[PDB]
Amino acid sequence: RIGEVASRFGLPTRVLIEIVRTESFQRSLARVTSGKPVVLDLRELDSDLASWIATHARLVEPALRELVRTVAPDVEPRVRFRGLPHRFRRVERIRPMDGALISIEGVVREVRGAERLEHAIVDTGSELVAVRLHGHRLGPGLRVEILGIVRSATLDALEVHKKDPIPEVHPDPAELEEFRELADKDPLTTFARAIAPLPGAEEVGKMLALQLFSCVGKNSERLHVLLAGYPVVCSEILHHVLDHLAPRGVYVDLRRTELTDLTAVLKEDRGWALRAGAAVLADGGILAVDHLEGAPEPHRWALMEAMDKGTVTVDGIALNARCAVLAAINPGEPSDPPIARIDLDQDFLSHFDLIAFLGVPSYTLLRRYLLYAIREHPAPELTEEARKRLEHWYETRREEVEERLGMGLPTLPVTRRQLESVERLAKAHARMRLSDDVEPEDVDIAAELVDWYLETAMQ
Repeated sequence: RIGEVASRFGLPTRVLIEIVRTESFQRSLARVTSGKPVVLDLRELDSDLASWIATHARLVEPALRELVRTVAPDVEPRVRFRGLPHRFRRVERIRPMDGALISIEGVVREVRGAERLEHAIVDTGSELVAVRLHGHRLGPGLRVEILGIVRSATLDALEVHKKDPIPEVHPDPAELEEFRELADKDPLTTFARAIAPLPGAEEVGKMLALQLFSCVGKNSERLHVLLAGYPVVCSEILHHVLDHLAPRGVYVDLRRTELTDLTAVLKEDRGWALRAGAAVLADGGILAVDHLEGAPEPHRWALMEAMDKGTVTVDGIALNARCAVLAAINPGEPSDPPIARIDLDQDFLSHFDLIAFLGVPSYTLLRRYLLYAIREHPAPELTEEARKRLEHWYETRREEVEERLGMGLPTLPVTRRQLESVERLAKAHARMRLSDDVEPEDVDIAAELVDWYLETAMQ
Protein backbone atom coordinates (compact mmCIF):
# COMPACT_ATOMS: atom_id res chain seq x y z
CA ARG A 1 0.00 0.00 0.00
CA ILE A 2 1.48 3.29 -1.21
CA GLY A 3 0.06 5.49 1.59
CA GLU A 4 1.57 3.24 4.24
CA VAL A 5 5.00 3.34 2.56
CA ALA A 6 4.82 7.14 2.19
CA SER A 7 3.88 7.57 5.88
CA ARG A 8 6.70 5.20 6.92
CA PHE A 9 9.29 7.30 5.06
CA GLY A 10 7.88 10.73 5.98
CA LEU A 11 6.58 11.51 2.48
CA PRO A 12 3.27 13.09 1.49
CA THR A 13 1.23 10.24 -0.01
CA ARG A 14 0.73 12.19 -3.28
CA VAL A 15 4.51 12.25 -3.89
CA LEU A 16 4.58 8.44 -4.04
CA ILE A 17 1.26 8.09 -5.90
CA GLU A 18 2.43 10.49 -8.63
CA ILE A 19 5.80 8.68 -8.86
CA VAL A 20 4.27 5.21 -9.32
CA ARG A 21 1.88 6.54 -12.00
CA THR A 22 4.79 7.55 -14.26
CA GLU A 23 5.49 5.50 -17.41
CA SER A 24 9.22 5.25 -16.52
CA PHE A 25 8.39 3.74 -13.15
CA GLN A 26 5.65 1.31 -14.24
CA ARG A 27 7.70 -0.09 -17.17
CA SER A 28 10.90 -0.56 -15.17
CA LEU A 29 9.00 -2.00 -12.19
CA ALA A 30 7.70 -4.70 -14.54
CA ARG A 31 11.27 -5.41 -15.71
CA VAL A 32 12.84 -5.74 -12.22
CA THR A 33 13.54 -9.48 -12.39
CA SER A 34 15.92 -8.77 -15.32
CA GLY A 35 18.05 -7.04 -12.66
CA LYS A 36 17.49 -3.61 -14.27
CA PRO A 37 17.00 -0.75 -11.80
CA VAL A 38 13.62 0.86 -11.30
CA VAL A 39 13.75 4.23 -13.06
CA LEU A 40 12.04 7.52 -12.23
CA ASP A 41 12.16 10.06 -15.04
CA LEU A 42 11.50 13.36 -13.29
CA ARG A 43 10.35 15.07 -16.51
CA GLU A 44 7.29 12.80 -16.31
CA LEU A 45 6.20 14.80 -13.23
CA ASP A 46 5.06 18.34 -12.38
CA SER A 47 8.14 20.61 -12.42
CA ASP A 48 7.72 21.75 -8.82
CA LEU A 49 7.31 18.11 -7.75
CA ALA A 50 10.38 17.10 -9.80
CA SER A 51 12.27 19.83 -7.95
CA TRP A 52 10.94 18.76 -4.52
CA ILE A 53 11.93 15.16 -5.21
CA ALA A 54 15.49 16.13 -6.20
CA THR A 55 15.80 18.31 -3.09
CA HIS A 56 14.52 15.47 -0.86
CA ALA A 57 16.03 12.46 -2.67
CA ARG A 58 17.51 11.06 0.56
CA LEU A 59 13.88 10.41 1.63
CA VAL A 60 12.47 9.30 -1.74
CA GLU A 61 15.16 6.86 -2.83
CA PRO A 62 14.78 4.41 0.13
CA ALA A 63 10.96 4.66 -0.18
CA LEU A 64 11.25 3.58 -3.82
CA ARG A 65 13.69 0.80 -2.89
CA GLU A 66 11.10 -0.40 -0.34
CA LEU A 67 8.33 -0.39 -2.99
CA VAL A 68 10.51 -2.48 -5.33
CA ARG A 69 11.52 -4.78 -2.43
CA THR A 70 7.83 -5.66 -2.05
CA VAL A 71 7.61 -6.62 -5.76
CA ALA A 72 11.00 -8.39 -5.82
CA PRO A 73 12.43 -9.57 -2.47
CA ASP A 74 14.64 -11.68 -4.79
CA VAL A 75 17.09 -9.05 -6.09
CA GLU A 76 19.12 -6.07 -4.82
CA PRO A 77 16.73 -3.09 -5.05
CA ARG A 78 18.21 -0.43 -7.32
CA VAL A 79 16.69 2.93 -8.16
CA ARG A 80 17.81 5.40 -10.81
CA PHE A 81 16.66 8.92 -11.52
CA ARG A 82 16.60 10.54 -14.95
CA GLY A 83 15.77 14.07 -16.06
CA LEU A 84 17.19 16.17 -13.23
CA PRO A 85 15.93 19.77 -13.26
CA HIS A 86 18.67 22.00 -14.67
CA ARG A 87 19.69 23.60 -11.35
CA PHE A 88 20.62 20.19 -9.87
CA ARG A 89 23.06 19.40 -12.72
CA ARG A 90 26.83 20.07 -12.76
CA VAL A 91 26.74 21.44 -9.21
CA GLU A 92 29.77 23.60 -8.44
CA ARG A 93 29.40 23.46 -4.62
CA ILE A 94 27.98 20.19 -3.20
CA ARG A 95 27.87 20.87 0.57
CA PRO A 96 24.77 23.13 0.57
CA MET A 97 23.01 20.38 -1.44
CA ASP A 98 23.04 17.85 1.43
CA GLY A 99 20.27 15.27 1.03
CA ALA A 100 19.67 16.18 -2.64
CA LEU A 101 19.91 14.33 -5.95
CA ILE A 102 22.51 16.10 -8.07
CA SER A 103 25.07 15.55 -10.80
CA ILE A 104 28.70 16.65 -10.75
CA GLU A 105 31.07 16.79 -13.69
CA GLY A 106 34.85 16.90 -13.76
CA VAL A 107 38.21 15.10 -13.72
CA VAL A 108 38.96 12.19 -11.40
CA ARG A 109 41.95 13.10 -9.24
CA GLU A 110 42.15 9.92 -7.22
CA VAL A 111 40.55 6.54 -6.57
CA ARG A 112 40.84 4.18 -3.62
CA GLY A 113 39.78 0.74 -2.42
CA ALA A 114 40.88 -2.75 -1.44
CA GLU A 115 39.25 -5.81 -2.97
CA ARG A 116 36.83 -3.34 -4.59
CA LEU A 117 37.11 0.17 -6.06
CA GLU A 118 35.34 2.22 -3.36
CA HIS A 119 36.08 5.97 -3.30
CA ALA A 120 37.04 8.76 -5.67
CA ILE A 121 37.91 12.44 -5.49
CA VAL A 122 36.61 14.54 -8.41
CA ASP A 123 37.83 18.03 -9.42
CA THR A 124 34.63 19.79 -10.54
CA GLY A 125 36.47 23.03 -11.38
CA SER A 126 36.13 25.03 -8.15
CA GLU A 127 36.28 22.22 -5.58
CA LEU A 128 37.33 18.63 -4.98
CA VAL A 129 34.38 16.30 -4.32
CA ALA A 130 34.54 13.02 -2.40
CA VAL A 131 32.53 10.18 -3.99
CA ARG A 132 31.42 6.79 -2.63
CA LEU A 133 31.32 4.67 -5.76
CA HIS A 134 29.04 1.76 -4.78
CA GLY A 135 30.42 -0.56 -7.49
CA HIS A 136 30.56 2.10 -10.20
CA ARG A 137 33.83 2.22 -12.06
CA LEU A 138 36.09 5.05 -13.20
CA GLY A 139 39.79 5.95 -12.97
CA PRO A 140 42.22 8.84 -12.34
CA GLY A 141 42.30 11.38 -15.21
CA LEU A 142 38.90 10.35 -16.58
CA ARG A 143 36.35 13.08 -17.18
CA VAL A 144 32.99 11.98 -15.79
CA GLU A 145 29.45 13.02 -15.00
CA ILE A 146 28.29 11.40 -11.77
CA LEU A 147 24.72 11.31 -10.62
CA GLY A 148 24.15 10.74 -6.93
CA ILE A 149 22.72 11.80 -3.61
CA VAL A 150 24.78 14.09 -1.32
CA ARG A 151 25.31 12.81 2.22
CA SER A 152 27.53 14.89 4.53
CA ALA A 153 29.89 16.41 1.93
CA THR A 154 30.14 13.06 0.07
CA LEU A 155 28.32 12.17 -3.15
CA ASP A 156 26.85 8.68 -3.06
CA ALA A 157 27.09 7.68 -6.70
CA LEU A 158 24.03 6.24 -8.45
CA GLU A 159 25.54 6.29 -11.95
CA VAL A 160 28.77 7.30 -13.70
CA HIS A 161 28.92 8.55 -17.30
CA LYS A 162 32.30 8.71 -19.05
CA LYS A 163 32.81 11.96 -20.98
CA ASP A 164 35.26 13.21 -23.64
CA PRO A 165 38.48 14.55 -22.03
CA ILE A 166 37.48 18.10 -23.01
CA PRO A 167 34.22 20.06 -22.49
CA GLU A 168 31.60 20.04 -25.26
CA VAL A 169 30.53 23.31 -26.87
CA HIS A 170 27.16 23.42 -28.65
CA PRO A 171 27.05 26.83 -30.36
CA ASP A 172 23.79 28.58 -31.21
CA PRO A 173 23.19 29.98 -34.71
CA ALA A 174 24.81 33.35 -33.90
CA GLU A 175 27.93 31.73 -32.41
CA LEU A 176 28.08 29.12 -35.19
CA GLU A 177 28.05 32.11 -37.57
CA GLU A 178 31.01 33.71 -35.71
CA PHE A 179 32.85 30.37 -35.97
CA ARG A 180 32.26 30.14 -39.72
CA GLU A 181 33.49 33.71 -40.18
CA LEU A 182 36.65 32.97 -38.16
CA ALA A 183 37.28 29.80 -40.23
CA ASP A 184 36.98 31.72 -43.53
CA LYS A 185 39.53 34.38 -42.47
CA ASP A 186 43.06 33.65 -41.22
CA PRO A 187 42.49 31.91 -37.89
CA LEU A 188 46.17 30.91 -37.65
CA THR A 189 47.32 34.54 -37.50
CA THR A 190 44.55 35.42 -35.05
CA PHE A 191 45.48 32.63 -32.61
CA ALA A 192 49.23 33.28 -33.08
CA ARG A 193 48.86 36.94 -32.12
CA ALA A 194 46.60 36.03 -29.20
CA ILE A 195 49.33 33.71 -27.87
CA ALA A 196 52.49 35.68 -28.57
CA PRO A 197 51.90 39.30 -29.62
CA LEU A 198 55.48 40.56 -29.03
CA PRO A 199 57.52 41.75 -32.04
CA GLY A 200 59.45 38.89 -33.67
CA ALA A 201 57.30 36.13 -32.12
CA GLU A 202 55.24 35.29 -35.28
CA GLU A 203 56.52 31.75 -35.96
CA VAL A 204 56.49 30.95 -32.26
CA GLY A 205 52.80 32.03 -32.03
CA LYS A 206 51.92 29.91 -35.08
CA MET A 207 53.62 26.82 -33.60
CA LEU A 208 51.74 27.17 -30.30
CA ALA A 209 48.45 27.94 -32.10
CA LEU A 210 48.72 24.73 -34.13
CA GLN A 211 49.76 22.79 -31.01
CA LEU A 212 46.41 23.78 -29.39
CA PHE A 213 44.63 22.44 -32.47
CA SER A 214 46.47 19.11 -32.12
CA CYS A 215 44.85 18.32 -28.75
CA VAL A 216 43.02 15.10 -29.69
CA GLY A 217 42.81 11.51 -28.36
CA LYS A 218 44.33 9.88 -31.46
CA ASN A 219 47.89 9.19 -30.32
CA SER A 220 49.87 10.13 -33.42
CA GLU A 221 48.14 13.59 -33.76
CA ARG A 222 49.42 15.56 -30.80
CA LEU A 223 52.25 18.11 -31.19
CA HIS A 224 55.05 18.67 -28.68
CA VAL A 225 56.83 22.02 -28.63
CA LEU A 226 59.91 23.19 -26.72
CA LEU A 227 60.28 26.94 -26.10
CA ALA A 228 63.91 27.96 -25.71
CA GLY A 229 64.28 31.45 -24.21
CA TYR A 230 64.65 33.54 -21.04
CA PRO A 231 62.66 32.26 -18.00
CA VAL A 232 60.29 35.19 -17.46
CA VAL A 233 58.97 35.42 -21.01
CA CYS A 234 58.68 31.62 -21.47
CA SER A 235 56.75 31.28 -18.18
CA GLU A 236 54.35 34.06 -19.17
CA ILE A 237 53.68 32.25 -22.48
CA LEU A 238 53.02 28.82 -20.83
CA HIS A 239 50.73 30.39 -18.20
CA HIS A 240 48.97 32.46 -20.87
CA VAL A 241 48.22 29.43 -23.07
CA LEU A 242 46.95 27.34 -20.14
CA ASP A 243 44.95 30.11 -18.50
CA HIS A 244 43.22 31.55 -21.52
CA LEU A 245 43.27 29.17 -24.45
CA ALA A 246 43.89 25.52 -23.57
CA PRO A 247 40.82 23.15 -23.66
CA ARG A 248 42.25 21.45 -20.57
CA GLY A 249 45.69 21.37 -19.00
CA VAL A 250 48.16 21.54 -16.13
CA TYR A 251 51.12 23.75 -15.45
CA VAL A 252 54.19 22.42 -13.68
CA ASP A 253 57.59 23.81 -12.85
CA LEU A 254 59.56 20.58 -13.42
CA ARG A 255 62.04 21.61 -10.71
CA ARG A 256 59.18 21.55 -8.14
CA THR A 257 57.65 18.31 -9.42
CA GLU A 258 58.46 14.90 -7.97
CA LEU A 259 58.20 12.04 -10.43
CA THR A 260 54.96 10.84 -8.89
CA ASP A 261 53.61 14.44 -9.03
CA LEU A 262 54.19 14.13 -12.82
CA THR A 263 52.91 10.60 -13.48
CA ALA A 264 50.82 9.05 -10.69
CA VAL A 265 51.29 7.61 -7.19
CA LEU A 266 50.10 4.19 -5.97
CA LYS A 267 50.00 4.02 -2.16
CA GLU A 268 49.54 0.78 -0.18
CA ASP A 269 47.95 1.28 3.26
CA ARG A 270 45.23 -1.09 4.56
CA GLY A 271 44.06 -0.85 0.94
CA TRP A 272 45.29 1.04 -2.13
CA ALA A 273 44.95 4.61 -3.44
CA LEU A 274 45.87 5.78 -6.94
CA ARG A 275 46.34 9.55 -7.44
CA ALA A 276 46.78 11.23 -10.82
CA GLY A 277 49.88 13.32 -11.43
CA ALA A 278 50.14 16.20 -13.90
CA ALA A 279 50.41 14.30 -17.20
CA VAL A 280 47.30 12.25 -16.35
CA LEU A 281 45.35 15.35 -15.25
CA ALA A 282 46.37 17.00 -18.58
CA ASP A 283 44.88 14.12 -20.62
CA GLY A 284 43.33 15.60 -23.76
CA GLY A 285 44.93 19.01 -23.27
CA ILE A 286 48.21 20.84 -22.75
CA LEU A 287 50.86 19.78 -20.29
CA ALA A 288 52.94 22.92 -19.68
CA VAL A 289 56.35 21.79 -18.43
CA ASP A 290 58.31 24.86 -17.32
CA HIS A 291 62.05 24.89 -16.51
CA LEU A 292 63.03 21.69 -18.34
CA GLU A 293 66.79 22.42 -17.93
CA GLY A 294 68.59 19.50 -16.26
CA ALA A 295 65.42 17.39 -16.29
CA PRO A 296 66.31 14.22 -14.34
CA GLU A 297 66.32 10.96 -16.27
CA PRO A 298 63.20 9.41 -14.61
CA HIS A 299 61.26 12.61 -15.47
CA ARG A 300 62.51 12.45 -19.09
CA TRP A 301 61.42 8.81 -19.41
CA ALA A 302 57.95 9.72 -18.09
CA LEU A 303 57.69 12.64 -20.48
CA MET A 304 58.81 10.48 -23.40
CA GLU A 305 56.16 7.87 -22.63
CA ALA A 306 53.42 10.53 -22.48
CA MET A 307 54.72 12.12 -25.70
CA ASP A 308 55.23 8.92 -27.73
CA LYS A 309 52.46 6.67 -26.38
CA GLY A 310 50.01 9.00 -24.56
CA THR A 311 50.28 7.09 -21.30
CA VAL A 312 52.04 7.08 -17.98
CA THR A 313 52.71 3.79 -16.22
CA VAL A 314 53.08 3.35 -12.49
CA ASP A 315 53.57 -0.20 -11.12
CA GLY A 316 52.20 -1.84 -14.25
CA ILE A 317 49.12 0.40 -14.27
CA ALA A 318 48.85 2.31 -17.57
CA LEU A 319 46.86 5.59 -17.33
CA ASN A 320 45.75 7.86 -20.20
CA ALA A 321 48.01 10.88 -20.52
CA ARG A 322 47.18 12.08 -24.02
CA CYS A 323 48.67 15.52 -23.54
CA ALA A 324 50.42 17.91 -25.93
CA VAL A 325 53.67 18.82 -24.18
CA LEU A 326 54.52 22.53 -24.13
CA ALA A 327 57.90 22.70 -22.45
CA ALA A 328 60.23 25.62 -21.72
CA ILE A 329 64.00 25.60 -21.24
CA ASN A 330 66.45 28.34 -20.32
CA PRO A 331 69.60 28.00 -22.45
CA GLY A 332 72.25 30.72 -22.19
CA GLU A 333 75.56 32.22 -23.29
CA PRO A 334 78.75 29.74 -26.42
CA SER A 335 78.95 30.98 -30.01
CA ASP A 336 77.72 27.50 -30.99
CA PRO A 337 74.44 27.06 -32.96
CA PRO A 338 71.27 27.69 -30.86
CA ILE A 339 70.42 23.98 -30.51
CA ALA A 340 73.92 23.17 -29.21
CA ARG A 341 73.24 25.50 -26.25
CA ILE A 342 70.30 23.37 -25.05
CA ASP A 343 71.54 21.08 -22.27
CA LEU A 344 69.30 18.05 -22.86
CA ASP A 345 70.28 14.74 -24.39
CA GLN A 346 69.84 14.24 -28.14
CA ASP A 347 67.36 11.33 -27.80
CA PHE A 348 64.97 13.25 -25.50
CA LEU A 349 65.24 16.40 -27.59
CA SER A 350 64.19 14.50 -30.74
CA HIS A 351 60.79 13.76 -29.15
CA PHE A 352 59.75 17.37 -29.70
CA ASP A 353 58.17 18.22 -33.04
CA LEU A 354 59.44 21.80 -32.87
CA ILE A 355 61.86 23.90 -30.90
CA ALA A 356 60.97 27.58 -30.78
CA PHE A 357 64.14 29.63 -30.24
CA LEU A 358 62.91 32.96 -28.92
CA GLY A 359 64.86 36.06 -30.03
CA VAL A 360 65.69 33.93 -33.11
CA PRO A 361 38.86 38.65 -30.56
CA SER A 362 37.51 37.51 -27.22
CA TYR A 363 39.42 34.69 -25.51
CA THR A 364 35.97 33.22 -24.83
CA LEU A 365 35.34 33.00 -28.57
CA LEU A 366 38.85 31.71 -29.30
CA ARG A 367 38.66 28.98 -26.64
CA ARG A 368 35.12 27.90 -27.54
CA TYR A 369 36.06 27.75 -31.26
CA LEU A 370 39.02 25.51 -30.37
CA LEU A 371 36.85 23.21 -28.26
CA TYR A 372 34.37 23.04 -31.10
CA ALA A 373 37.03 22.39 -33.77
CA ILE A 374 38.67 19.53 -31.77
CA ARG A 375 35.39 17.71 -31.13
CA GLU A 376 34.00 18.24 -34.63
CA HIS A 377 37.19 17.54 -36.62
CA PRO A 378 39.21 14.98 -34.64
CA ALA A 379 40.60 13.17 -37.66
CA PRO A 380 41.31 15.15 -40.83
CA GLU A 381 43.07 13.20 -43.59
CA LEU A 382 45.42 14.08 -46.44
CA THR A 383 43.87 14.62 -49.84
CA GLU A 384 45.76 13.01 -52.71
CA GLU A 385 47.34 16.35 -53.69
CA ALA A 386 48.25 17.11 -50.04
CA ARG A 387 49.96 13.72 -49.77
CA LYS A 388 51.94 14.52 -52.93
CA ARG A 389 52.81 17.98 -51.58
CA LEU A 390 54.04 16.38 -48.35
CA GLU A 391 56.11 13.66 -50.05
CA HIS A 392 57.66 16.31 -52.36
CA TRP A 393 58.71 18.56 -49.47
CA TYR A 394 60.20 15.55 -47.69
CA GLU A 395 62.24 14.21 -50.62
CA THR A 396 63.37 17.73 -51.66
CA ARG A 397 64.58 18.54 -48.11
CA ARG A 398 66.39 15.20 -47.66
CA GLU A 399 68.28 15.89 -50.91
CA GLU A 400 69.18 19.38 -49.68
CA VAL A 401 70.51 18.02 -46.35
CA GLU A 402 72.65 15.47 -48.23
CA GLU A 403 73.95 18.18 -50.50
CA ARG A 404 74.71 20.55 -47.59
CA LEU A 405 76.51 17.79 -45.69
CA GLY A 406 78.47 17.08 -48.90
CA MET A 407 79.53 20.76 -48.88
CA GLY A 408 80.68 20.52 -45.24
CA LEU A 409 77.85 22.63 -43.84
CA PRO A 410 76.51 21.45 -40.45
CA THR A 411 72.79 20.76 -40.78
CA LEU A 412 70.11 18.91 -38.84
CA PRO A 413 68.95 15.69 -40.53
CA VAL A 414 65.46 15.51 -42.03
CA THR A 415 64.09 12.14 -40.89
CA ARG A 416 60.74 10.34 -40.52
CA ARG A 417 60.25 12.46 -37.35
CA GLN A 418 60.17 15.62 -39.49
CA LEU A 419 57.78 14.02 -42.00
CA GLU A 420 55.55 13.10 -39.04
CA SER A 421 55.71 16.66 -37.61
CA VAL A 422 54.75 18.30 -40.90
CA GLU A 423 51.76 15.93 -41.19
CA ARG A 424 50.64 16.66 -37.60
CA LEU A 425 50.95 20.41 -38.10
CA ALA A 426 49.00 20.22 -41.38
CA LYS A 427 46.18 18.24 -39.72
CA ALA A 428 46.12 20.86 -36.93
CA HIS A 429 45.78 23.65 -39.47
CA ALA A 430 42.94 21.76 -41.21
CA ARG A 431 41.15 21.55 -37.82
CA MET A 432 41.69 25.32 -37.51
CA ARG A 433 39.79 25.75 -40.81
CA LEU A 434 37.06 23.45 -39.45
CA SER A 435 37.96 20.92 -42.13
CA ASP A 436 38.29 17.15 -42.41
CA ASP A 437 40.47 17.49 -45.52
CA VAL A 438 44.16 18.31 -45.19
CA GLU A 439 45.03 20.35 -48.32
CA PRO A 440 48.35 21.40 -49.96
CA GLU A 441 47.94 24.82 -48.34
CA ASP A 442 47.95 23.16 -44.86
CA VAL A 443 51.09 21.20 -45.79
CA ASP A 444 52.81 24.40 -46.92
CA ILE A 445 52.13 26.18 -43.63
CA ALA A 446 53.30 23.13 -41.62
CA ALA A 447 56.49 22.72 -43.71
CA GLU A 448 57.43 26.41 -43.33
CA LEU A 449 57.32 25.98 -39.53
CA VAL A 450 59.39 22.79 -39.51
CA ASP A 451 61.90 24.43 -41.91
CA TRP A 452 62.06 27.54 -39.69
CA TYR A 453 62.83 25.31 -36.66
CA LEU A 454 65.47 23.30 -38.54
CA GLU A 455 67.13 26.42 -39.96
CA THR A 456 67.05 28.59 -36.83
CA ALA A 457 68.42 25.68 -34.75
CA MET A 458 71.70 25.89 -36.69
CA GLN A 459 71.94 29.61 -37.57
